[PDB]
Amino acid sequence: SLTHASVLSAYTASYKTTAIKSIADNAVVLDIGYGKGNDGPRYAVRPLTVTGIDTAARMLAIADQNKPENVTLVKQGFFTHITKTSNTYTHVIAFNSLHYPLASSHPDTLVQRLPTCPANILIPCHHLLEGIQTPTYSVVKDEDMWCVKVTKNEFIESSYNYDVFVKALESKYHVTIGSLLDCVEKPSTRSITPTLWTAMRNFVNNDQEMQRILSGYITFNLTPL
Ligand SMILES: Nc1ncnc2c1ncn2[C@@H]1O[C@H](CSCC[C@H](N)C(=O)O)[C@@H](O)[C@H]1O
Repeated sequence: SLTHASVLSAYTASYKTTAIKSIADNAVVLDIGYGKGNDGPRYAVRPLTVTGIDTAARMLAIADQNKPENVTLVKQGFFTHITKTSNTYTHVIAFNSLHYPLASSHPDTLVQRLPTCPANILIPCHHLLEGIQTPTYSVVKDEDMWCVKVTKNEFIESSYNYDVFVKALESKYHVTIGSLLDCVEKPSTRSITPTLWTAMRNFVNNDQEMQRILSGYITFNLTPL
């Protein structure tokens, strides 16, 4: 229950819990890469109007099976969505998704095309995760591709220019940068009891490899200039 992957999953849920609670009441939210809808229950209990987008139709089909009434699912990738939509967004959420379009675009193009509104971004910084090798979490660079193994699952990802992305964000927003290591809030996830969360935070405080994993998942709290 205290594997590196389980603790990473809980800390990710902690950040998502705090970020979604922090959105201004009644915001019109764009969630980039909504996927299978893990954040559905967090949006469901808030006064928010949410549009969840994704490039993969199969992922959105799963999200539809239990989607809240305040979430609308659109099968469009970020760049195509921002062009076509009539919506005016007042908050942008992007949890572990932006590194995909950043790998195929100039980071200033992605940043300039984001709606000019507050945002929360969680993104792996591959250069800070490289070489971490634990039984349930590993990141290796194979030629030009990143192989991120999380338990018995492997994500193959392309490189993106993290350094250019951070400078692009600073040109458009007041940026507050952090990482998952900064999280203290218990995830909304009912399966993570207060006793389990206490044990996970105690493990993080005592294990440098776990700290390195959480430190490589960068958080950005953005307010437009
Ligand atoms: N260009 C793009 N625009 C929108 N979504 C994209 C994208 N490239 C990849 N994605 C999607 O981004 C998702 C990342 S997985 C994370 C899903 C969800 N945000 C969560 O935190 O649980 C995947 O579903 C993937 O299909």
